[PDB]
Amino acid sequence: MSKVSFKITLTSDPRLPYKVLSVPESTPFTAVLKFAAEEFKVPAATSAIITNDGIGINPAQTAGNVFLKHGSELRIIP
Amino acid sequence: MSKVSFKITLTSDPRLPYKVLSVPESTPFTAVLKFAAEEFKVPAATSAIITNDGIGINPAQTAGNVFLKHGSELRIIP
Amino acid sequence: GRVRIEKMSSEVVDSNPYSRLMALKRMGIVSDYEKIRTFAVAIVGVGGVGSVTAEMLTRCGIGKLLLFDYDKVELANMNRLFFQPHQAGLSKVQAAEHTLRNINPDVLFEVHNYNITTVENFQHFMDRISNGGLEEGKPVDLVLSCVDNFEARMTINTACNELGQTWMESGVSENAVSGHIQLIIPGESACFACAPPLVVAANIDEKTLKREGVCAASLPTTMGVVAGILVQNVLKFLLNFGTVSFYLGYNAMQDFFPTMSMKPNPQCDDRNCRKQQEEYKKKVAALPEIIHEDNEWGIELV
Amino acid sequence: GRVRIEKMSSEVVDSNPYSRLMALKRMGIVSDYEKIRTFAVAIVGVGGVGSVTAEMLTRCGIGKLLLFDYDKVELANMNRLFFQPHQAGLSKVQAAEHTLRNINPDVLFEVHNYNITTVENFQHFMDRISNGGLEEGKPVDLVLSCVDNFEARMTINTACNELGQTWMESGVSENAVSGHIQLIIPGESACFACAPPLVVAANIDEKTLKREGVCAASLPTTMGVVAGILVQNVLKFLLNFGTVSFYLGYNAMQDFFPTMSMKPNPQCDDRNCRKQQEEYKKKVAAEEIIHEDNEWGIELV
Ligand SMILES: Nc1ncnc2c1ncn2[C@@H]1O[C@H](COP(=O)(O)OP(=O)(O)OP(=O)(O)O)[C@@H](O)[C@H]1O
Ligand SMILES: Nc1ncnc2c1ncn2[C@@H]1O[C@H](COP(=O)(O)OP(=O)(O)OP(=O)(O)O)[C@@H](O)[C@H]1O
Ligand SMILES: [Mg+2]
Ligand SMILES: [Mg+2]
Ligand SMILES: [Mg+2]
Ligand SMILES: [Mg+2]
Ligand SMILES: [Zn+2]
Ligand SMILES: [Zn+2]
Repeated sequence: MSKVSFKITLTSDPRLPYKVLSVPESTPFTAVLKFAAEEFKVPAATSAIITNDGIGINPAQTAGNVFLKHGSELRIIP
Repeated sequence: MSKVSFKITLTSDPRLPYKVLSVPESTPFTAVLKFAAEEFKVPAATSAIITNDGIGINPAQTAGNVFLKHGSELRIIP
Repeated sequence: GRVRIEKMSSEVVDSNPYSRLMALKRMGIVSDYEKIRTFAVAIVGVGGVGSVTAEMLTRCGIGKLLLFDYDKVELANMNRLFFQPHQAGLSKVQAAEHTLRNINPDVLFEVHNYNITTVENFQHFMDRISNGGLEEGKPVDLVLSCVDNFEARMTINTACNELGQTWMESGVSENAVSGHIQLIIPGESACFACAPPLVVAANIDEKTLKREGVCAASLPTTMGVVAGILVQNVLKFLLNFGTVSFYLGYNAMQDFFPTMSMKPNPQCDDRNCRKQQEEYKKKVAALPEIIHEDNEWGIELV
Repeated sequence: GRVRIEKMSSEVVDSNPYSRLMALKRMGIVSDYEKIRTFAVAIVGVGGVGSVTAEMLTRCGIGKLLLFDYDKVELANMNRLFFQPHQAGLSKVQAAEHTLRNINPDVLFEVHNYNITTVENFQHFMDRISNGGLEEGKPVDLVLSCVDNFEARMTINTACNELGQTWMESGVSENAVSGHIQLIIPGESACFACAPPLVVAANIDEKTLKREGVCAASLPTTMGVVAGILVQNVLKFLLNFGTVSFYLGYNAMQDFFPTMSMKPNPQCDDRNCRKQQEEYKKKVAAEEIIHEDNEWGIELV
């Protein structure tokens, strides 16, 4: 049913580019991280994710729960 | 007599702070460079000066001539 | 050849290896430089980054280094700094200790030629972090992680969360052109488990990623930069000068060096991290112009 | 005449010192890494920055290094990388050449134990810049200035403006906690004379600034950073990858690394710079991303 949206910023590029991803809420966030990394052409396996305010996120939970705890604005640390 | 004003930015500080200096036009620019450096607490002797657009200035000229050739917006390279 | 020095001297003579370091007092950058002699630092991984890190700290006159690595020097490592071809086949820690003692005989060394992640070694590792400081029975002042895999990072993470041990972590990318350092104060800043990379989170064995007959790319330039910023952060931290970075990246392609601050995950998988966060938040809630000698031209500041 | 160029191997084995370098192809960073063997670089000043610079280039497999320094290794230099206490009393260039040849016997070395600024030496220096390249009679690909005084910098500046020689300059501050690199393409970017520091401009002898019994502070950390960024710029320049910096600073206190681009002064005191600017202005006037696994139907807005 429900979808969630994330705005993911690449912290390793001086331009700080972002990608907006639409995600079915039951998707494990690990798959979102992977998708984002692939979009930014940085290695998926070694990438981590934090909130806009710098709080560490464990991506082994659903997109939906990430959204509820943290909102849509995130930063990928390759 | 006549005075010229310079806005000098310190390029080596992340905040990019500036100082506005009022200078009698006949003052050798070397003395302005010195004054600016002292203001920014960087060593005068090793400092150089460029225009906002990055053109190198030789400071062995009057303030007045620097102003005429380059304007008031300058950057100190400590 | 160098002789041992009891008191670190400011004397500007050719024979004084601390002269250009102690000049940092006179120049008012570090008021108490000699304090460097009172600290012990543990380095896990004495490869590309770790070897240079050890050298820089040795040259600074750190009180003690503890080195952990189980690997041997190979010629394939000759693209990086520190080790020389004649040392190929020696253990990294034995080779390093020998060179480093020659470089500065004032520095104490304790080296361990083992894998810190194994059941047998883990307890010894923790004992050495806790008791291997400058005075036996006191902890090391800092642990530096210069390893090349997540398992080893997670091991150091687990140990330090448990002990409440401050540490710094470094890494360099597989494509050789990016790297980073990070400061982990358990409870205060993000631990490695607060925000795990994809492979750790997805519980994938990192071994499975590694194809035989392919290696990571590495450059002596990147190693030098990353070690340099790592040890700079160490000096700033131990000697209280400048601004300590909690995270500093390096992107060589575009010369971009992002700073960030990683904050703890309140639901971090590591329970000790959670405990440390609790202690930290409690301890926080309980806490209490320019002179110009020569201005003959009458320049004035608006 | 030709110079032979040996074959750097991609083979991922423990015995191959170029395996982790050649992996830059596979990782798509540098398509033609082996080209490094075709270049010669001159380094003036084999001290704090210059010694590490020479080592990094040696480990990369540069074709040839030319080293210029007139100083000897002292124990007071032991706070910096590279030289070891047993080398104290040796000339920096002889000490460096010995260590570096051990590190990588594939690299050619030519060293000169002299002061490049004097009447006797200056012309030899320029001859070596012009003829000391990988093939004798061809120029070096780059000069790197790792000296600690303006007189030596001005000397390299004068020489390179005259020859039209591209060079990079590095410096570290007296308080040990800042440094920079700069790329000088005579005519295209600012030369050292385009924007002289106060002391040069005011014609003050830099010697007068030196009080006896006080030295500049230096740190092995800063040296490592500055050498690292310098040689990174060299690789980017010679091997055409990433963005070459025209100026990159380093402020250790606050971890600030400003990039800039310095442009030539049209009335630069150095006539050759002016001439080079003239030649330059004349010559000027003349994907879609694939996701192997997307089973959860994530889509990009
Ligand atoms: N569990 C561990 N315990 C102790 N040391 C470790 C552990 N894991 C990794 N290290 C050390 O980290 C070091 C740094 O890695 P680095 O990549 O520079 O060396 P390397 O792996 O020999 O080089 P390469 O990757 O090119 O083969 C290695 O010396 C490695 O043995
Ligand atoms: N005119 C010159 N010709 C050749 N080499 C030079 C010249 N001027 C400076 N250098 C070299 O630049 C080098 C780098 O400077 P560095 O400060 O690290 O060495 P140092 O002067 O021996 O150290 P310290 O300043 O602590 O005494 C010195 O080895 C110096 O001899
Ligand atoms: Mg190995
Ligand atoms: Mg490795
Ligand atoms: Mg000397
Ligand atoms: Mg010097
Ligand atoms: Zn945590
Ligand atoms: Zn010029």
